[PDB]
Amino acid sequence: RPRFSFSIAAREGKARTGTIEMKRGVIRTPAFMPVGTAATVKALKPETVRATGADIILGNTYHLMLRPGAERIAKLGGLHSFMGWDRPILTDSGGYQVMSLSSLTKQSEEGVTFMLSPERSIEIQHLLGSDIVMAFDECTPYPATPSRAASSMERSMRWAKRSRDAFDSRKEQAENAALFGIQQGSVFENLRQQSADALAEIGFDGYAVGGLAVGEGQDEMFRVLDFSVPMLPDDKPHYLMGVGKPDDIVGAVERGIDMFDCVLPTRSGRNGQAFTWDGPINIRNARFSEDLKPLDSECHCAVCQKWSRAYIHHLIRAGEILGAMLMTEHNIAFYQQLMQKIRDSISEGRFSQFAQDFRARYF
Amino acid sequence: RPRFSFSIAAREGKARTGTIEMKRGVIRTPAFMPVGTAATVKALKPETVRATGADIILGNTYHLMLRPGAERIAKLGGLHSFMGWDRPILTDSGGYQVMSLSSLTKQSEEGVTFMLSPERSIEIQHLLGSDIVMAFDECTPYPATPSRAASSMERSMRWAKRSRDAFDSRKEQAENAALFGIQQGSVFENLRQQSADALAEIGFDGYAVGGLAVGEGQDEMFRVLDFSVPMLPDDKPHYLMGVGKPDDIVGAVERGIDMFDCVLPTRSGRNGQAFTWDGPINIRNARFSEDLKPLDSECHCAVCQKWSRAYIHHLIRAGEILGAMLMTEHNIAFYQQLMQKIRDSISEGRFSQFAQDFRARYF
Ligand SMILES: [Zn+2]
Ligand SMILES: [Zn+2]
Repeated sequence: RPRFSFSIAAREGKARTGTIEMKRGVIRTPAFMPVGTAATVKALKPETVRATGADIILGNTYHLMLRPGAERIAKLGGLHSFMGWDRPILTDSGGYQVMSLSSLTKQSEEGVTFMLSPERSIEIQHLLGSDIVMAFDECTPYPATPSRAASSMERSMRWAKRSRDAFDSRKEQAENAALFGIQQGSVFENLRQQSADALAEIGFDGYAVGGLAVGEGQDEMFRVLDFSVPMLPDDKPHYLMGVGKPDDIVGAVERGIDMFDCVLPTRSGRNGQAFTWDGPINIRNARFSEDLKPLDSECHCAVCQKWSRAYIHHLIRAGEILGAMLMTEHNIAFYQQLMQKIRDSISEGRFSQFAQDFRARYF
Repeated sequence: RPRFSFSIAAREGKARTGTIEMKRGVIRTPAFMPVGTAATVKALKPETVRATGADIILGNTYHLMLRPGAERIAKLGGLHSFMGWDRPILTDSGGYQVMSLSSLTKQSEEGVTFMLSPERSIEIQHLLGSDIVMAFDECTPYPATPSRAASSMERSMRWAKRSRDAFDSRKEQAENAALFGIQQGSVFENLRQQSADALAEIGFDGYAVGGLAVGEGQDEMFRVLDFSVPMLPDDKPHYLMGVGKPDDIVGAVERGIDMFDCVLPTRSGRNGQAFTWDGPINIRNARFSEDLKPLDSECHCAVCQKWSRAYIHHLIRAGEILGAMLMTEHNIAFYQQLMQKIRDSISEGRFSQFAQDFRARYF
C-alpha cells in the first residue's frame, strides 16, 4: 500500500464515504477511532478491538511520554509491537492533556513546560511509531473572546508550520507516516477561514476541526461545522477531534466529517452506560435486574450474542472487571456498527433517510 | 454421559490420574478449578477460562445467595446460563465465607444466622444449578484444641447426614448432580479417622479434605494429608479445598489428592504476581520495565504468545484493566499446564521424577 491515499467512493450532500490506504492497513471512512489511553483501549485486547470492526485506534501521547516514556517505547520496538495492534494508529500531539492533567504549566511561543514543543511532539509521535501524526497546537478554551481566539489560532498556525517542517526533516517518518493539521478559531467564521487558508497553504495529508469538543452544545457545534468544513480541502480527510455521541457523529458526517474519536464508548461503558438503537441505557438501574434480553436487540456483537442485561447489571453493580470488559466491547461494537450503517447508506444514496430514521428511534 | 462416574486410568504411588464423567462434561484429574466469585472468574470471559484448559470451575455460594440471590438466578435460568459457562460447576456450601465476610454471626445446631442451614445450603446450590454440591459444614479454626476440633467435626458429621438427606429428597438434584462430603478433624489423626468413617458410612460421590487451607504451613499440611487421605474411599475423588500454591498441589497429588481450587492464580495475578517454571515473579518490579521476554519462556498461553513482560509491567503499574486480564489468563493457563504435566507424568509412570525436577527449578 502507499504511504497515504484517501479516495472518495460515494457522496450524498456534504457526506462522503471512502477509504484511506496506509502502509499498515486500510481505513474505511467515515471512521470511528477507539481511544487507547496508556497504550491500551481500556478493558479490551487488541484482537477484540479489531473484532468490533475498528480499522484504526487513537493513541494518547501525553500519558505515554510520561509513562512508560517515548524513548523507552521506541527502544522496545514501537507502540504497535508494544501493545499488540498492528494496524494504523493516530496519535494526538499531547499538548491538550498537558493543559488538563498537569500543573504549573508555562506556555510560550516555544511551546509548553509542565518542555513540550512542536518539534518534540512530532519527535515523540515518531518514536511511538505513529501512522497519523497530529500537528502540535493549542485547543482554544470555550468560550473565547475574538481577540483570544485569534491569538491562539495564529500561534497554532505558526506551530503548524513548525510541525510540518519537523515532520519533513525526518526521512523515515515523512516516508511512512502522514501528518494532519488542525483548524482552530473557536466559533468565529473569519478565524476559521484564516486558519483553513493557513493550513492549506502549508499543506497536510488531512485536516482536523479542532476546538469543538469543549461543551458548546450540539446546536453550536453544528452551526460552526456548517461553515468550517467547507473551508477545508475537499479531497483530504476531515477529522472532528473528540466528538463521539452517536447523534453528534451522524450530524457531523452530514456536514462533511470523515473521522471521529472520543472516550464516550469506553469510559461510559465502564460507568454503566450502554448504547442501543433506542437510545442509551444505564445498566445499573434496577429495572434490568431480571431482564434476559441482550444490551441491544439488534446488535451483532459477541456480548449481545451471549449475555443478558441481567448478568451485566449484576457484574457492574458488583464492581467486577468482566462488567467493564463486556460493556466496553458492546459499546465499541455499537459505534462501529453505526459507522458501517453510515458508510453503506451513503454508498447507497439513502444516508439522509438513515439519519432521519436513526434520530426518530434513538430519541 | 452418566450423572457421575470417576474412573482411575493410571497410578504411581499414592498419585492417581483419571476422569470424572458428568452430564455437563468430563473432568480430567488431578484437576484445578478456577474460582468464580460472584458468578465470574475475575477478569476472564468463560471462553477464555475454557481456553486455558479448565474442565470445571468453582462457584462461590455465599456471594450469590446475597447478590444477585439464589431464587433470582434460578428464575433467570441457573448459574450456567447466567454466566455463560456450560460445563461442570462445583459450588461451596457458603458456610465458610459466612464466618469470614459477615457479622453478628450466631451459630447453633440448626445452622448459622448472619439462617443458613444444611438444608438451605443444599437448596441454594440446587437453585444455582450446581453439578457438584458440597455438604454444609464448619471449617474448624487453626489452631484448635482437641476438644474444640472434635466438637466441630462431630457437628459437621451430623450436618453431613442432613446434607445427604436434603440432597436425596430432591429428585431433580439427586439425579443430575453429585454430592461431596467433607472430612474435618483439624490436624488430629483420630478425629480425621472418625470423620472419614462417618462420611463413608453415609456415602458420598466424592470426599473433600477440609480445614487445611488455614495457614498451618506446608510441612504440617503434608503431614496431615499423609494419614488423612488414605482413610477416604479409594475409588472416589479426593478434593483438597482451598489449596493451590504450585508446590502445594504437586505434594498433595503425591499424597492422593484429585481436585484443587484456590484464588491464588486469579487474585495474585491482579496483584502483579505471575507464575513461571522458575518460580513466581512480581511483574511490578523495575527489572521488568524493558524486559521483552514473555511472562514465562515455555508457557503456551495466548498472553505469552503475544505480549512482553515490559508491556504487562506497564499495564499493572498503570492500574489498567488489561493488566489484570492478561496476568489472570496467564496464571490460570500456567496452573492448567501444571495439572496437564502432572496427569501425563502419572500416566507415564514418571510423576515422581517430574515432582523432583519441578521443585529443583521452581525453587
Ligand atoms: Zn452488543
Ligand atoms: Zn503464559
